[PDB]
Amino acid sequence: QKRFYVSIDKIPEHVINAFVATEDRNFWHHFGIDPVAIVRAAIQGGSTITQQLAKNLFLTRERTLERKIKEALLAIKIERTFDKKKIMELYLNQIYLGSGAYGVEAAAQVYFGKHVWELSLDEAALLAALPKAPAKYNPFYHPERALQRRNLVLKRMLEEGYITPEQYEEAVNK
Amino acid sequence: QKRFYVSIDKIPEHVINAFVATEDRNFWHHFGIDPVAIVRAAIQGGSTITQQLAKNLFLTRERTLERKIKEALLAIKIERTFDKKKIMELYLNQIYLGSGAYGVEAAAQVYFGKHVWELSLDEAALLAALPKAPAKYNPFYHPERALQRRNLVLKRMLEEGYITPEQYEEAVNK
Ligand SMILES: CC(=O)N[C@H]1[C@H](O[C@H]2[C@H](O)[C@@H](NC(C)=O)[C@H](O[C@H]3[C@@H](OP(=O)(O)OC[C@@H](OC/C=C(/C)CCC=C(C)C)C(=O)O)O[C@H](C(N)=O)[C@@](C)(O)[C@@H]3OC(N)=O)O[C@@H]2CO[C@@H]2O[C@H](CO)[C@@H](O)[C@H](O)[C@H]2O)O[C@H](C)[C@@H](O[C@@H]2O[C@H](C(N)=O)[C@H](O)[C@H](O)[C@H]2O)[C@@H]1O
Ligand SMILES: CC(=O)N[C@H]1[C@H](O[C@H]2[C@H](O)[C@@H](NC(C)=O)[C@H](O[C@H]3[C@@H](OP(=O)(O)OC[C@@H](OC/C=C(/C)CCC=C(C)C)C(=O)O)O[C@H](C(N)=O)[C@@](C)(O)[C@@H]3OC(N)=O)O[C@@H]2CO[C@@H]2O[C@H](CO)[C@@H](O)[C@H](O)[C@H]2O)O[C@H](C)[C@@H](O[C@@H]2O[C@H](C(N)=O)[C@H](O)[C@H](O)[C@H]2O)[C@@H]1O
Repeated sequence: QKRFYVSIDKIPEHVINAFVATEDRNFWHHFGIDPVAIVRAAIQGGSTITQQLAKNLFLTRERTLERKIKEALLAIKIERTFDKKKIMELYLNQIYLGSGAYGVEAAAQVYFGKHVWELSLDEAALLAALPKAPAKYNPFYHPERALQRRNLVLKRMLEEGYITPEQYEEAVNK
Repeated sequence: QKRFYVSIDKIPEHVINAFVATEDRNFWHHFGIDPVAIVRAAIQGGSTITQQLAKNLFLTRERTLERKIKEALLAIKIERTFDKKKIMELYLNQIYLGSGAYGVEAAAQVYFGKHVWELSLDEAALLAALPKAPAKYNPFYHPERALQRRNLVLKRMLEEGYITPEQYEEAVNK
């Protein structure tokens, strides 16, 4: 699994943008933790990309308040150590996307039989829909809600200004 | 400080080899933790490069048995997530090397006024001597033991087969 790394410079804007719009809209500006996100979400998760990266660096996967804090501290240090593009790179190569695919390149091959850099806008959006719950939104056997969440990602991209109305209309119909 | 990243492919073999020979000779083969190293060292530290990377990912810097273990668990997971060349890359860009220099490129500029890829064998060895204690072996004000430890690094490189006898003799005299 730990074989399929791809540098950020070879990952299309649509893929990077789809993940940002869906999981952490303020990714490029916060310091590893986002209060405005937590509050507005306290009303929907509030964890940043950095926090997810940190969470997946642990060996055992428990969800106690105790380690949520440890994950937040780790996230802040990482943010102090590596830049945004690097954190995004590590994250996009480690993320479990279902069907035994860890990372965007492996996911691209498993779900579309191609390299991440050959992905279309609608294909990029499908990958960004999986992190929430890979097995729950897996196209290979829950194509109904996979398509629904994909269109929801495209909607988030449209709202954030990452794609045009024209592009949106074409993608949701693919 | 978090501004001066350089990909592994632009870091000279001598630099990578100098760090491996000095800090973790079996780096390329272990799984994040090295028993043979710990035992043989129990007789000299026994922590791997991966463990040092993990140690520096924490925010606060305490040295209790409690977190040494947490660092070992983190190291094992990292090893499962990213490959050797990537772990080496992250490590060589994060390592504090004294005089406010974090990473090999920043160190190269501060100590030699040049890019890491323009470093000679004797210059690479000096950087590998700092991690043990940057302020204790700093050339800028403890050139005596900096030179001593540099020559000790070159000796380790010679022993590991990373440099030739000819190269060794030339470097220790620089
Ligand atoms: C169902 C599914 O899709 N599972 C796969 C999983 O998919 C993960 C998926 O990998 C994981 N994503 C990342 C990036 O880590 C995802 O996280 C979500 C999940 O996170 P999590 O459960 O860790 O709780 C975190 C929460 O702290 C909460 C704690 C607090 C103390 C609150 C904090 C307080 C505040 C005020 C903030 C928080 O504040 O965010 O919920 C968040 C939330 N509610 O806000 C979330 C929506 O923001 C979050 O999404 C992201 N992107 O971070 O959760 C899903 C599944 O959650 C499942 O929820 C079920 C009931 O709700 C539980 O029973 C499950 O145990 C739990 O896993 O990814 C794993 C890597 C897979 O593991 C593999 O499974 C394979 C297989 N069979 O498919 C093989 O067995 C293989 O060997 C094995 O390694 C799993 O099979
Ligand atoms: C003296 C010096 O050079 N200090 C700078 C430091 O330099 C670090 C340096 O950054 C650090 N290297 C890395 C990669 O993290 C270095 O680690 C060594 C050190 O590690 P550590 O103290 O964390 O103990 C780890 C130990 O767990 C031990 C625990 C157990 C429970 C045992 C486990 C049991 C087993 C059976 C294994 C183990 O098993 O390895 O000793 C190891 C050992 N004895 O085996 C070692 C030789 O293997 C190890 O070397 C490496 N490469 O991992 O230690 C030196 C200094 O150690 C100092 O030792 C003194 C007395 O011996 C203590 O009083 C000091 O507190 C301690 O730091 O790096 C920091 C980043 C600098 O911080 C900056 O300072 C600046 C400044 N003023 O210069 C500014 O203030 C700035 O704002 C601030 O951020 C520091 O200024």
